[PDB]
Amino acid sequence: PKPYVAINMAELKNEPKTFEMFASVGPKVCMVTARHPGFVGFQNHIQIGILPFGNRYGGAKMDMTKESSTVRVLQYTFWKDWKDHEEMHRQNWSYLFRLCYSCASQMIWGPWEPIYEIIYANMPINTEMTDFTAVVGKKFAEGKPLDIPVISQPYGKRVVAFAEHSVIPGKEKQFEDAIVRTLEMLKKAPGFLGAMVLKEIGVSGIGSMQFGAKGFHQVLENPGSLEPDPNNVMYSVPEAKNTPQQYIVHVEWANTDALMFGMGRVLLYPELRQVHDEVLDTLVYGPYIRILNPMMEGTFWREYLNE
Amino acid sequence: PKPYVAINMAELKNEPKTFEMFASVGPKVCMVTARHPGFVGFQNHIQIGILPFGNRYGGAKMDMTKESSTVRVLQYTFWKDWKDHEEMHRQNWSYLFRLCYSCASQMIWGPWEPIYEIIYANMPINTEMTDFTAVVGKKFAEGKPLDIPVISQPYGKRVVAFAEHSVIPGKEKQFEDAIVRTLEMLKKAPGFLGAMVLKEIGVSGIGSMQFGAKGFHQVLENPGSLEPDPNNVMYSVPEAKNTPQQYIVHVEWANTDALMFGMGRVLLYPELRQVHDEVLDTLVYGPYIRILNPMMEGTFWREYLNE
Amino acid sequence: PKPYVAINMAELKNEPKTFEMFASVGPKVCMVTARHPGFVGFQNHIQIGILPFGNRYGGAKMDMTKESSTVRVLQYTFWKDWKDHEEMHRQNWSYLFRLCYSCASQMIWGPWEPIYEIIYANMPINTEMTDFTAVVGKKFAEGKPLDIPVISQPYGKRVVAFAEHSVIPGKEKQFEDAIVRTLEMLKKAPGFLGAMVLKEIGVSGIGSMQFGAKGFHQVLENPGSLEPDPNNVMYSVPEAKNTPQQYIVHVEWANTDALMFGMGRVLLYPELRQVHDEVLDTLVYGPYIRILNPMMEGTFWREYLNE
Amino acid sequence: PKPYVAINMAELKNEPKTFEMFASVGPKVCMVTARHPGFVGFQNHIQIGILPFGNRYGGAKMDMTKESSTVRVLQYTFWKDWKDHEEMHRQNWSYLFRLCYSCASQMIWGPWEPIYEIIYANMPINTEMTDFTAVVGKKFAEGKPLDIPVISQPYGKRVVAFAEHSVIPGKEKQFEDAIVRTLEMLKKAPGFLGAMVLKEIGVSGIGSMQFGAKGFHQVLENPGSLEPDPNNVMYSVPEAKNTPQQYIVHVEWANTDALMFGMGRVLLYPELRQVHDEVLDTLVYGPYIRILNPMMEGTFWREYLNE
Ligand SMILES: [Fe+3]
Ligand SMILES: [Fe+3]
Ligand SMILES: [Fe+3]
Ligand SMILES: [Fe+3]
Repeated sequence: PKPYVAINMAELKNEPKTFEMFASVGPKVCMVTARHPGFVGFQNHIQIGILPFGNRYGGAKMDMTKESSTVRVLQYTFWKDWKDHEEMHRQNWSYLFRLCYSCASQMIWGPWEPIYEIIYANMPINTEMTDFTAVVGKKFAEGKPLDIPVISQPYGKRVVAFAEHSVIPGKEKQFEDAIVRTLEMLKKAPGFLGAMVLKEIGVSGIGSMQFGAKGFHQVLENPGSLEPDPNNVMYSVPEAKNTPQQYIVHVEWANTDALMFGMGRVLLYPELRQVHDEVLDTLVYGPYIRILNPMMEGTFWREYLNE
Repeated sequence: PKPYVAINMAELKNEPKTFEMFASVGPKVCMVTARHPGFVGFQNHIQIGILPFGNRYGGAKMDMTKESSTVRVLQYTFWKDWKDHEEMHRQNWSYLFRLCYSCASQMIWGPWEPIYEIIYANMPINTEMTDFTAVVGKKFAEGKPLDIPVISQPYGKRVVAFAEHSVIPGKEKQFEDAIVRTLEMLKKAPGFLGAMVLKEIGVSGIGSMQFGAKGFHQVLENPGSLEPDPNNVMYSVPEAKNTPQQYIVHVEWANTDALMFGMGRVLLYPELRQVHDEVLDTLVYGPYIRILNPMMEGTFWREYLNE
Repeated sequence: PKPYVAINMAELKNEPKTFEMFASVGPKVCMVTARHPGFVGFQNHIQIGILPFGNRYGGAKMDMTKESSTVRVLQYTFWKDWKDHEEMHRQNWSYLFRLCYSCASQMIWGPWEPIYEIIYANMPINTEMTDFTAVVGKKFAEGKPLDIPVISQPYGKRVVAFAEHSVIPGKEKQFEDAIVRTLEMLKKAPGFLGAMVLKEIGVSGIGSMQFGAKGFHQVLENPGSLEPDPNNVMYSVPEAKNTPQQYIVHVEWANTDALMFGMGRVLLYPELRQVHDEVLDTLVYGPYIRILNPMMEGTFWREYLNE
Repeated sequence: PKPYVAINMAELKNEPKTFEMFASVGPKVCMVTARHPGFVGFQNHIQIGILPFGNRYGGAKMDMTKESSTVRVLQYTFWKDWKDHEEMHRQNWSYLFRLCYSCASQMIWGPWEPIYEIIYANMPINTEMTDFTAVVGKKFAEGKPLDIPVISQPYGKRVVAFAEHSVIPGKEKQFEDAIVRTLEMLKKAPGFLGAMVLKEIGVSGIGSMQFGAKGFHQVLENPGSLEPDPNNVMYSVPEAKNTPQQYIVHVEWANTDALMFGMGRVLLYPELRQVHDEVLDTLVYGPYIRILNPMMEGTFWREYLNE
């Protein structure tokens, strides 16, 4: 079934020490998150660049990693029910806060953790290049050759277009209808590895370290080994939902060229351009497209998805 | 009277070519904006850093200019009526678009131009250190020594704390009441040069280059000398107003030390801390504090303000 | 169905500034071209070298990119009707001229834009290495395993042999019959990714910036933002068709070795050599074979082709 | 059928001279070992690193080859009957001792050669990337598409997780039952190339150069060309079997990322974590996971296995 998605976003210094801590602390946080039975997996990204759209963002390029002073992370965790995410944070707060806090020395902005519902998904299981023979054999054995997926390689071996949109109030239905039509056509592009549309339902105050006054002082004053009061979060997830309504259009690609020209198909192929124009007409903000590397992930989230 | 404020926000490459552009094109844009009789002035900032709040943002510091790969700009323009801003953009579109487009090669994100109403202002006219003798003389001559302001030096000779907040729906009144009480007490801190609270009323689609499909294609396809259709903006300013409600608390300081310890007075002076706690209890997001240098400005906006 | 092909040809300085231009302005031109409903896609090439034919062109090699002072581009655009190309240029002239002019500082020769009909095509859809599993699955599911194509990777991941020929007047039929027989045999060579034969039908004056006196002066005098009179083209497409008749034999290969020995099969395999000799007997000029890299492309042109 | 496994373990200096003698002497030893008809193949590994488990072993990493002063080898030989291994050593003692002894100048610890029974195996034949087409063709021809394996590339083109465990006396059955359930679920992880569980049955004294007094002196005094008395081994294989019972859980993976996250599936996927917890409850020691490169191998051992 479709899980809910929490996306933890932060910006940190782009230096070895940051990546070292990703390596020590990242796995620990994931292991703690997996204590909750509603956790169905995760997909953690580093932003490697920004789509320049010709020279609309002429200062950007798809891979800015060598020049950038910062690194942005977008950590997706997948949940049977979004409430599971909220419960997991609270039940495991002692561990999670202390692990999370340890990132402090490297932090510039964040964390900020909106929660999303998936309103459309066409996402395959991941497979390594070694797996495809057995996958093919099994699907033919089952008489289901249509269920043979593209090869979407895990652990940093493909790229993601993370396309931010906000929509004019009243035009949400038009946006949703048009974007699905667009993605249904986009799947013809070479190197297309899947797409999903995430619709924001709220924000996790606890995941964003956004407390009332009491918790704020506890965070600022923390030596690293004392929890802020997790009950001092002043708002529920839905209370923080944005209007204009925000969406992420998440599309995966074999490589950055396939991403650039593939995403470009909505601009270059007249038939698809006419359809995508209906999306553009609904926007307050966007599309702004971040190029992401899905480096660390729990690929079994797609197994839950495709049940 | 209180003007409305448009704040054009963008992120560009941090290199000499960007600053050279600022120098050529910036004055031109400012001169075009001044064609409209509702324009009452401007104050343009570059972000120099981020308040680390101890080590809450341990990777940040108040001056990151030597290390940062990007530069963020926040260009305030002040208007008798916010509709004047919208009219100015449309009446001068051929000049403004072509001037603003020229920044393309350096752009990473933006432009994004929210519009604000000022709900509280305690902001003096600017004066250079050469001016104070005459100011004092004139105020005593008029029998108004209470109207002698602090010396708030123009053109990059002071600093700004730009404090972002978003508020839980239903708590806007509590936020506004408490933040005013806070700023009324904060003005006792050494080196305090004034404060104002900006409340978002919407976003200028035209100023943010956010059009429907037609204009989007015109922007992407532009050689630099052809206007997108300014009538292709699909939303009015108020239609883009965010909920949760966004505010900027803008506070000016003699220098970054006065800023750090002065803003810190809300955390360190028990009496003020109790008051500021009432602000904290209302937040969905923030406070996140950007440190800005007001480099280029039309100081007469404060003359309009203090009429 | 078979589209018509316009091929815009130019020679430019081989330096970073040229490639930077390609990156900014290229996408813009492609997006403008896609405004016309007769546009079915594009395939843009840089020449990387020349086939030396042993030492017939002993000064050449298949990859001369490191040593060459110039770069030649051959930009294919595909059209339902060749008249669509002509209409598109005129309907979008203000954008296209200003975009294309911007390449001026780098130009040495061109542009020159002949138009071709496709008289033979055996060209597959492009696929990335990630796609083949799903392609295979779908073709078997449909009971069409014969329709499984070779893997022709898009975006610079294969090479093109661009073979120029001109034919003795009266021998066009002999050339066309023989070249088709040749290509039907050539498809047996390892790494063969497809072939088509293009027959010139004329030249686009407007695409070649070839005007009467009025437009010539407008071009030479242009500051970059004023269109030459697009009605000042003095000849129709067919009026410029060359005699001796010109053809391009366009053959795609997995890599430059497969190209060299594959194209070489017409010289080394006695059975095929005898057939290809019939082609050779008809020539005024050629074969001269340019080695091209198809870097930027709208792969959906092959979807139109293979309908 | 399932062969028995002897694993010869040693630690040597990490320098070119060591690898040079691997190259000269290794093939010779294998050729001698292959004189015995019970020999069914071999798989020789170098340890490249250690799984850090987050920062549990924070000084380790999966590839420590550039920094390590030593190299550990784990040489698996496979036998129809473990007694065949013992007979082979004795029948070929003059060759084997003199060959093995030549490694002396590089040795730091070892050799030590435990013997194992295989209690669970899910291990495919190896294939190179060139082989898969014919394997697929043959399996479909035989009507056995289920028997198409993953591509497990030989000769250092995949990696091994070598997971050491010792079990609380009395909990062997619980361990064995739970580990099999774990591995049956683990096979779903991307890049999984197979797994087996080895249960120690004893230690080869002769393979470990562990003699009584007489042989010990002969080893220490050896010029290199005189055999110690092979009849001076004072214990039989089973007499050296350890309690707590030792197991190796041997799991093969496409690459070190697939290994890290795949092995990690037992910690990150709640369903599998619950199962693997039953393994963890039985342990005296472990899991300690060595990362191995299977460099030199006789792949036909898997042909014997899968008969
Ligand atoms: Fe979270
Ligand atoms: Fe504006
Ligand atoms: Fe053209
Ligand atoms: Fe042995």
